[PDB]
Amino acid sequence: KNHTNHNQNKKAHRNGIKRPQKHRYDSLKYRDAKFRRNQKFANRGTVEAIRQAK
Amino acid sequence: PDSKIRIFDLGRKRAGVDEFPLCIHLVSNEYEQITSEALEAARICANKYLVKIGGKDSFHLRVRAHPFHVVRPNGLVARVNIGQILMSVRTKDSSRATAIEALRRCQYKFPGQQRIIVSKKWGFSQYARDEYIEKRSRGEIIPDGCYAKFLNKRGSLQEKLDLFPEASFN
Amino acid sequence: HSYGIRARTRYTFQRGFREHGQIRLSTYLKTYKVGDIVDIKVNGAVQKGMPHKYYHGKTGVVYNVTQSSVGVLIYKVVGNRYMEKRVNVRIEHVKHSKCRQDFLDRVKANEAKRKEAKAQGKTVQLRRQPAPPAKAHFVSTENNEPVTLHPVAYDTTI
Amino acid sequence: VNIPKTRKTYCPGKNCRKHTVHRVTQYKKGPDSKLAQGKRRYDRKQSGFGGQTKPVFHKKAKVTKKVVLRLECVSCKYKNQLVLKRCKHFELGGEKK
RNA sequence: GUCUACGGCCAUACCUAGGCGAAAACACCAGUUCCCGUCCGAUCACUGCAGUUAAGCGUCUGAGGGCCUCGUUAGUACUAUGGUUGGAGACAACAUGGGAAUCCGGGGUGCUGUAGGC
RNA sequence: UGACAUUGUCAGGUGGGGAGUUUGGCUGGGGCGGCACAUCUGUUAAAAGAUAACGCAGGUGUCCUAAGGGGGACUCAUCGAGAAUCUCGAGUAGAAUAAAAGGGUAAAAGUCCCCUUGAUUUUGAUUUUCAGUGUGAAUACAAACCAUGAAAGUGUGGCCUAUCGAUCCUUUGUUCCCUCGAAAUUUGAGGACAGAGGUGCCAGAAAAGUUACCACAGGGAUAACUGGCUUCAGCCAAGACGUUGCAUUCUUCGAUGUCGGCUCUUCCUAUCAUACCGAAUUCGGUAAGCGU
RNA sequence: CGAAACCACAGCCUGGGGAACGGGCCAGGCAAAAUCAGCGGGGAAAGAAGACCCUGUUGAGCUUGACUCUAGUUUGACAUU
RNA sequence: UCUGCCCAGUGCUCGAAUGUCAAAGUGAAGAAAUUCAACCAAGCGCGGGUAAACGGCAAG
RNA sequence: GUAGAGAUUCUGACGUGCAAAUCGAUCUUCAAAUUUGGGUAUAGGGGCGAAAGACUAAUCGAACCAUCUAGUAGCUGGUUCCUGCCGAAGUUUCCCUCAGGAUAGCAGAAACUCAGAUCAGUUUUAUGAGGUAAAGCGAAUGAUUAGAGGUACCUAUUCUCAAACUUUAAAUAUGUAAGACGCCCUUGUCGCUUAAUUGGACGUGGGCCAUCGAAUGAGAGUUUCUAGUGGGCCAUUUUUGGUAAGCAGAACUGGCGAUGCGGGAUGAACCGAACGUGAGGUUAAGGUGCCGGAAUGUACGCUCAUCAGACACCAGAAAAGGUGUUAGUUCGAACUAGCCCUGAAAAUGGAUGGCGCUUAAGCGUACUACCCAUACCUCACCGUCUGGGUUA
RNA sequence: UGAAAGUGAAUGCAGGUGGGAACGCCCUGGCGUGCACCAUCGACCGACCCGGAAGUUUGUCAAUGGAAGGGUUUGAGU
Repeated sequence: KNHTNHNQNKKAHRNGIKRPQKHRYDSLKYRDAKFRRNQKFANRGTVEAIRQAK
Repeated sequence: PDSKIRIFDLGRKRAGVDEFPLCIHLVSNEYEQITSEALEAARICANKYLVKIGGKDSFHLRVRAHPFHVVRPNGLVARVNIGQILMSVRTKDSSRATAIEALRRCQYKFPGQQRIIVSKKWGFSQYARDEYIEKRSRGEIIPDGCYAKFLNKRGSLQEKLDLFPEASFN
Repeated sequence: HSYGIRARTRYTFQRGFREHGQIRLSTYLKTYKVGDIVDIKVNGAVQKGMPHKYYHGKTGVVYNVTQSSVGVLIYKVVGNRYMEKRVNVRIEHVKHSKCRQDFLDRVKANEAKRKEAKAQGKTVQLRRQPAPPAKAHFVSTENNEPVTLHPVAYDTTI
Repeated sequence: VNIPKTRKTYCPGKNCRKHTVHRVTQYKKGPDSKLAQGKRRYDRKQSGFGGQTKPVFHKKAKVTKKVVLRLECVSCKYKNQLVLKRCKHFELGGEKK
């Protein structure tokens, strides 16, 4: 037999169709470049202003 | 491929709707197939018997199974459901026995099981005998060749008026 | 087989009957933010930015917003895992999920009931409950006398 | 396919960094040099008994080559290369439609 | 409420015939020097208000065509599950569930947002 | 006879006399064919996605400086009406859109006109085939540079779905680049970066036959050979028409001896003869006892 | 006087199912020691890792304008001169 | 007793183009490595012979 | 024609022979290209050949000997103690790949992390998406029967269809959401964005704060290395090629392979049920005349078969009839059903499993009792895993 | 780190953020605190693409040299 999809769904579910782990922070890299640039500057000022307030 | 059966209406196909009130159906009792050669052989048998007994002016015969399904090209067959009408004969009330026997003999030309049913509807129309009488009585039925036109509440008024003068528009 | 991008898309990318012509403009007048849950319904008239036929009818969360398109993240079953698929889909092929809006409306209502319960000093059960079995009730027979029925005899209608 | 002999396109030369007129010609493969390292190694390997020492190709299946445009800047003489799709018959600066 | 500009949904809005429309608005309308464009200022472009509601436009009407909704079709066709069910088979019945479409009949014939004019 | 000629080395040509190797795969056995071996549309396909056959109906190795890009005006195929090709009516696309098919398209995505070269340079991120490798094709952007438009905006080739290529080698472009290691200069060569040249058996050996003289290792994963499964008797009335009945590759290739005749025994009835009946010698029924 | 071949175990039939022709399995018919000479129905009897066919990126013989070479032969050059 | 026809092809064999032609050597350019240019036998190629040569029936 | 040299036939004998080529009869030659002794020469890609690929020490389409050599092996065969614990694959992609490898999956080990989390081959609620069944053809398209009307047509009708026609349109499948990474308010950074602290993204400081926002159930997750596998097969249902096939090809699930047990006489996938060693009880599927454990039970009928019938898969028969018979339907006639018979027909003697069975031990329905699996229940014991104790 | 020539790793408590072992404090939580590990935003080093401030002497006009600074590229880095 050249092709069949008989036992494949069983093999999938034995270890389950597992989901990727959920993370609070996803890469701001791999996003829009203009947004990434400004968010770097916005983040940099935010952490400094938190530090100054502290 | 060309179908063996070519004629599908025999007898007085121009007969009026009021002239032949009785309708008798040869109905398939099984989910099966019918070949075109089978249909024409039964057609010939039905026409030959009916013209011999009551003459060509005593009946209107309509074969309703059309060989449209191709079998794998070599020929054509008619795929039939359960309860689908195969043959229909409309005559007077007197020719009931003749039409029943004619369909009984034509059963032997068809594969599988068929039942002969005397339809309670008036002729080939969809209206039962009682409602056909009463609608014709109050005036919404007008004969038109081999069929009849029925008054419907839709459409304009003047056109329905001058086509149907006896109709009582309440 | 042929394995093109739009193979076997005759009925799914076809525009609806008497729905052909020009795309309505409320599509462009809509705003999408990252985190928005949106449905994908490929509009066949706009060929640019069309996601693959797998994503038609798939719902995901917006992760990126550009001038003319939206980044939608969808979990696609590949063998034995869901893999994160980030399709750049034009806004014509996108619509807001009414389920999310229904959820947000329900959240606003729940907060409202909680505030009124706290103000009144009462406790309000905010969980939805499935349809329970019917309550006991009386059925009146006055002017509704039962009609005894029998199965009808078999007859040949045609 | 007909290609105009001249075109105003971006010139990536540092003296231009802008759109500039370029003369368009067809790239011709240069003459093979006897003194290349591969040629020298091949001659060293082929010298002596042992017959043929390298695969020699016969099953030529392609019928046309990718045409390569040699762009030549009129201003700073900078040369650029663009590859186009395969074409059976190629013209350079032919009659317009 | 009517009219104009810009719209949203995109026929309940479309197509056809007939009857109305007070104000303002709109439209038709006069003209070709200017900007501008044509074989032709007819289209388009520009200047204007001498007339007309004839048309466009709005609206009313036709058991009009279409369209939209409700019921009928009909728990019908079909269908998930079940049987050491029936039948030679084709297929059918039953059990626990889901559940249409055409014909047909009734109703309907645009609603609304912003800025304004009357 | 003679500085000829023979010899030694080299360089051309010849050389099945001799040497070594090769002689694709898929395949209802192989072989011959075809290319299902790289690919697109509609199906097969059972309303997500996925889904097979040497299943099915056609396609691909091109074409285009516009048939690419932008803007503008226009409306199409038709049909009716009528003037010695344009005229006005209707006209939801019934036309066109390079090329197969499917989808999309009406102040356009079609038809004309105008100006152009976004068919550009440089990254990363995504999509599809997918192992989420590569190739191919594609999408959304970012940094420049432009086209076009009054502007919004659109444009990183073709309205969308196909139209193609590694390592090594060779060649081209780029840098006022790196190296040739004792130090230099001039040639020459080698590198980094971006392309092309080609692998259609399309993730890419360089390859003719024959064997009946034949040989190995295997194979019932695979043929022949033996097995199995599979493919006259009524019904009808006008003995016609009809209708209902009585190739595969599972076993065997550490071998099941492979036609016919002779010989010999047995069974079967679908009865040639014999016996006994029924009709009109002929056609029938019982009937395999007996012979052929 | 005295071998050998062969030998999983053995050895009565019919039918069934079964890798689709069982000696064993299931259901039946049945079934009494120990032997002798014959016999060729069966044991898919024995005899050789089929010798036909296919497969293998396993060979060899032979053939040719296959690929790639080579003795030889042929011609040019230098040497001898 | 005859052994026919055919030199197209293939093979063998023997005359002319100068189309080719390696290594040597000759000329030019370069600081040379070398890059160009001309010439060259053999084998070809062209042309004649050949079938009790292969073969065919160019000849039928 | 003898000796001698040969070897035609019987396809005789023999064929574990007297013989690894012989014997008997028959036959060919017999004075020359004759037969033959000894000496001598030719040696393996060689010799020699009145030419058979013949012969060259029983070895010849390349002799024999020894070495390279334990040549190579995607091919066949074998591969040695026990128990305990877990437990596959015949699929994906690429390969001069199709008897083979790599790659992913499946599996085992060893760890780590999280934790009422973080989810589920699940339902509900909410909200999407689709073009199959069905339906339709007087909705376009294609095909197709018939008359009516107005003049090839046109109009209102009519019968019947579609796998690549379709307005419409299921059931089953499928996506997502159902909150603390929450909500409400305040307020900060930016070179992005805006006419604009205008937004957008990320935050600060507060308030709400486990009915914390559906049901139900589970602790959950992630690494590391590696094995075997990469010939599958059957059934349910859907479906393609095919005259059909114990045929070829797929889809979904369940199985067999890898699995015993109860049952279907017998059988890899059928029915029931999945297995530590035992005792008792009770059931499943299936059975209770005898073989055979268990009612020759109960109730109501049907059937007589001159080679009846007897339990799913299953080991096979149809149309049409039959003064067979039992019941029905509609006006004695026709039909209509259930059983029986006919149609029905092979080759060793034999098969509802056998014996037999006829107000059955056959068939249809109904109702009790009974029999029994390794399944269920209680208990004992073994082992494994998990959890809780233990400095006396 | 790059092919090489060569250059060669602290703006900060060797940074922020999210979750987190163990501990402490408070009344089950809350509050601190955060090892290890991941998600993520940066900073630094080398290449790559710009940018050429000094400075060195030799060609000073230059030759050579590479600083600050910018890319949101890359490395089997800190």
